[PDB]
Parts: sequence; structure tokens; C-alpha cells
Amino acid sequence: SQQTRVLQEKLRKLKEAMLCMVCCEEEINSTFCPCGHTVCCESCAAQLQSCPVCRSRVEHVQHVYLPTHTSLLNL
Amino acid sequence: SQQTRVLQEKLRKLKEAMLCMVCCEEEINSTFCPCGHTVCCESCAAQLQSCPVCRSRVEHVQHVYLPT
Ligand SMILES: COc1ccc([C@H](N)c2ccccc2)cc1
Ligand SMILES: COc1ccc([C@H](N)c2ccccc2)cc1
Ligand SMILES: [Zn+2]
Ligand SMILES: [Zn+2]
Ligand SMILES: [Zn+2]
Ligand SMILES: [Zn+2]
Repeated sequence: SQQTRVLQEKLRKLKEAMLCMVCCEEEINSTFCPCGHTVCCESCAAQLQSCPVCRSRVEHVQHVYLPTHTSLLNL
Repeated sequence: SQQTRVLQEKLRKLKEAMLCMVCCEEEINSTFCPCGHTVCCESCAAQLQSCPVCRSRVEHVQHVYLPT
């Protein structure tokens, strides 16, 4: 039904929000510290000197294990 | 249709996976450091000395700003 189409759209948008803002391909699994922005996969977070969201210096990257993780890289 | 029921269940499960595993009421927004398990809201994470997933000592809690 039309309701099925609406639900499919919501599901798609929620899944896309869990993907890396730089490569758009891998799941987010890294946090920039100390600011806390958690928007990249491990590969894209590794070379950034400053946070792509707030410009704060990246002192280090903390790996995050999230319950929503499903990709073969996070399992 | 039956697919409306299936998608509603999938969406509910994905939303529930983003809720704190201790209080079941607030969104996850905290990481236990250094282990990295990100399974609690800030209120439950502040009250745990050990990670509820792996039992590693919590050295500190890092707030996470997620796009969701
Ligand atoms: C499959 O389509 C997507 C893949 C990844 C994104 C990602 N969350 C994003 C956030 C901000 C800026 C650009 C990408 C979005 C859509
Ligand atoms: C129906 O409301 C819920 C709220 C939160 C959870 C949560 N993800 C959880 C994970 C593991 C253990 C216990 C709770 C699940 C359902
Ligand atoms: Zn990436
Ligand atoms: Zn930042
Ligand atoms: Zn909680
Ligand atoms: Zn842990």
C-alpha cells in the first residue's frame, strides 16, 4: 500500500544516517575526541586533523561498537 | 498489507537498538572508554564502574554526537 512506501522511505533514511559522511559507503564506527562528533568510518577518520563538523582539533580517534552495526567490517 | 507489518517491525527494531540497554527509555549517546561499547544514555553510563557488555573498567565516558 501507500503506507508500505512511506515506511520503506523512513527505514532507508535511518539506515543512510548510519553511513560515513565522507565515503558514504561504510558504517560510522569512529568518534573524534574530545569533541565527540561520530560521523566517519575508521578509514576516513584516520587522516583528518580537525573535525569535519565543528573544526575542533582531533586529539585522537575512539573506536565505537554500536548495537546497530551490521556490516562485515564491524562483525 | 503484510509487508506494512514487516516494515513496521523492522523500523521498530532499528529504533529499539538505538535505546539505552539499562533504562530502555533514553537514546544511546555515550561511549565507555577505553573499550568503546556505546550502549547507554548519559544517566546510566555515569552510574556504571564496569562496562555492561564486556566488564572492562570504565576509565571515563565520552559523549557521542551522532547524525541520528
Ligand atoms: C546511500 O546514501 C547515503 C549514504 C551516506 C550518507 C551519509 N549519512 C552522509 C551524511 C552527510 C553528508 C553526506 C553523506 C547519506 C546518504
Ligand atoms: C521496547 O523497548 C526497548 C528498549 C530498549 C532496548 C535495548 N536496545 C536493549 C538492549 C539489550 C538489552 C536490553 C535492552 C530494547 C527494547
Ligand atoms: Zn568513510
Ligand atoms: Zn567535532
Ligand atoms: Zn539509560
Ligand atoms: Zn565494553
